Amino acid sequence: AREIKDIKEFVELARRSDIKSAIVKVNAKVNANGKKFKQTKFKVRGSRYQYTLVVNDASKAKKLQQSLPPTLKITNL
Amino acid sequence: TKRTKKVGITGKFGVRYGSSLRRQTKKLEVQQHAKYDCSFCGKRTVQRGATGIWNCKSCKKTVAGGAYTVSTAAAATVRSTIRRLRELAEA
Amino acid sequence: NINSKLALTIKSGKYTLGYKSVVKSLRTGKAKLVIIAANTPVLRKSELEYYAMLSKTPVYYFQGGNNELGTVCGKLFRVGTLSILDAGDSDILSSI
Amino acid sequence: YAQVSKTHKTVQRAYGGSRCANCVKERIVRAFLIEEQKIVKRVLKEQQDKEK
Amino acid sequence: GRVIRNQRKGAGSIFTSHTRLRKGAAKLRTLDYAERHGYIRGVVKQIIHDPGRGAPLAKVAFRDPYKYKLREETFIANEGVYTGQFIYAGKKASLNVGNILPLGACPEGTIVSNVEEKVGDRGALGRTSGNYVIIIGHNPDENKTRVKLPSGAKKIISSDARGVIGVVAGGGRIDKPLLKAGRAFHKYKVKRNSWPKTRGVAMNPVDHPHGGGNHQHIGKASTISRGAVSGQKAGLIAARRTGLLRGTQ
RNA sequence: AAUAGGGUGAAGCCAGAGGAAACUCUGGUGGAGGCUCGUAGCGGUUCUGACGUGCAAAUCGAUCGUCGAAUUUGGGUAUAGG
RNA sequence: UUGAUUUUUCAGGCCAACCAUCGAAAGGGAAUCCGGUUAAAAUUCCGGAACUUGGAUAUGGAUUCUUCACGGCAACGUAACUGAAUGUGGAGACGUCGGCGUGAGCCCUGGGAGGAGUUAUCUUUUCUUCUUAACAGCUUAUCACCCUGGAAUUGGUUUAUCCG
RNA sequence: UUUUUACUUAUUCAAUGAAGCGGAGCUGGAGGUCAAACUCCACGUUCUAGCAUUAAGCC
Ligand SMILES: [Zn+2]
Repeated sequence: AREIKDIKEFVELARRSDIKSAIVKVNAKVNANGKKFKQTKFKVRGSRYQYTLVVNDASKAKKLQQSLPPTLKITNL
Repeated sequence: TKRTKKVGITGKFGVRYGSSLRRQTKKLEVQQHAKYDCSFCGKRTVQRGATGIWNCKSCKKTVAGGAYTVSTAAAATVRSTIRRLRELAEA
Repeated sequence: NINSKLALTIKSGKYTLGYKSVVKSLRTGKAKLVIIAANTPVLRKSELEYYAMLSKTPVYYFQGGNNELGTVCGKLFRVGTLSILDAGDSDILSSI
Repeated sequence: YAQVSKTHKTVQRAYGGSRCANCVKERIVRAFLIEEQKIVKRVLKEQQDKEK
Repeated sequence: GRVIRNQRKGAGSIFTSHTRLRKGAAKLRTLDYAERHGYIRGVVKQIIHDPGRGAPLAKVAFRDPYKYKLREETFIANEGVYTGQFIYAGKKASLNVGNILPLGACPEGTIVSNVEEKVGDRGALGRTSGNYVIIIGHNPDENKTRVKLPSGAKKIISSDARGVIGVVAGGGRIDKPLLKAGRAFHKYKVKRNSWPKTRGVAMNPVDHPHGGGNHQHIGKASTISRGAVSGQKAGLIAARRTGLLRGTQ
């Protein structure tokens, strides 16, 4: 499994022709220097690797989710 | 302090094998564990590997020597004998 | 005799001890003489005298090793080669 | 080693993944100095091939 | 009686030499055109320990005169030979320690080792540590050279036979006592199965001609004829004399 | 492939003390040895113990030897009846 | 081994020291892990996540008008970044012991969040859960090496005195 | 018939991936040259742990 850091690279990767499905995982975390925040992991399943993008911003996650290709099957966990 | 009066390196053998054999061992075993001056780099870093093999830690030169000394007296004589006979042939 | 001349240069004149200092002094043209110990490796020796050929510097071949070359210079360490920058009260340059 | 890229198995120099830096340096200097002396021994030989 | 321990060694079942750790056969180069007419130069790469041998071996790399290839030779290291030394072999090689020269090219008194009995056999005489061959004289009309072997024997060899200048390295090995049965065990662990030795006088009459008796004793003269047969040659075979050697021989 | 834990304390090295020199003494450090006490292990001393139609065609118990090497051991392999 | 030839013919170019074969389920050796599952199988099944070897093969990137890339004084760095015959090396690949150092697992222990036990008395108590695989990326080291500089009032330095 | 030593092809020993053998001739260094150039020797590698392979050149 490979982690993706660049959000722009992730959207270009999610529209690759071999991408079967996607996973949106929500983790209720806390930074211990504040209070609860909602982390989101976007996971793209390619032929060889699963690619994960960690989005700690609860608003950038929602914008990113609607920026994925509409054809991908998305599982919400 | 001085730990042993006379056995020295052969004190590892205890009381065994006979005193004459242990003092005969001591002479040649001090020589084989000594550090010798390197004729190549000038440092005193030459130690024995196996018999006849003497390596320098510094310059990594290996020279063929004696069983327990870097040079035997017989080899030193041959070195001068060969040197002398070489001069006459080459004038 | 040259040992006495070399000892005087160390006492009164200018010099560098060591291979790296000698090569720098040949590059800068500050060397008057290069002295090489007998047990110096030939590759290092044949390179020092190539530097001296380019630099037009005489080379003196010491007869002893780097242990004996060091003690002539009054040092408690080994000197494989040295360069004379300024022969002072001595006359080593006129004899070599 | 068969399944890794070439930059992992070599160094960008002569004898890169085979010899160390100091051993390559000694080869270069030895090659230059010895071949320079080969010319000197040749011209000197030609000096003794016309007067002796 | 029974087949005695002398005779069981020829079958060579458990009496072959332990040769796993040996570093190759020590030989001179094959006598070729370069050695017959000029000299060839090699460089000492290694000086190594050969298990079962007192003398260290030298690995010397030569160029092949006819194809692009390196040839590694296994020489017996003479004392004073060092790694990186240039070794010269041939008729025109100079008289320096480690060089391989024909016997006729060496003046009288030259100390030489790994000498060829016959031209091209690649070394037979004076190969053990501390040993050497002295050149006594030459007979140029017959192309022969007189040498003295480590045993004190005088031999006449072809002047084309080769030898290596110097003394075999590793000498003085015998000066130190072994002090232990374990030291002899380790000595023969990489040579062959010849240690330890049971005395034949301590066996039974089946095992040895010396076995048996109500005291341990040989019973008959232990000097045995040269014409005796296998199973009889136990003791001093063809002994010209016996007893403590007194005076010169 | 396997081999607790201790004792002793060889070379080498550091420091101090004494001496004109040749050299000597002391305190540490170090960790040698087919060294040593002693487990596992390997062996098999004595009880001339048990048993002796046995648990066993050689075992059982205590006692004992040795226990870092000429050590112990699996597998592969070689040697075959005068 | 190539250029092939479709002419199913070839043209050649290199070499043939050595090289039948058998011989290890403890030597050498390409590549997999976790969770779950059976009455009985599991590194084999299920779920997920990887890897190696062989083959085919396109796209992107890279490179070329100074044709087969740039940077760094250097040790060397990188996403790539021609290379036949032949040759030279390296890895495979190597005893044993001693102390020292680092890591991992285990042992020990504090706080907190749970569960169980003791509770005539005492015990903020006794026991227990609090875990993280192969694999991918970045970072991380003794040793070794490079540049600078030129050292006696010798200095650095290990438990073990070696280095300049 | 016996003794000795000459030959090499039988036979025997050894080596090599059967690489340079034997004779002669080119080139120098020499003999003192007393015809006329005869005889002898050599005939590309030695401060250095580099390199040498798949012919350039001339006709
Ligand atoms: Zn050295």
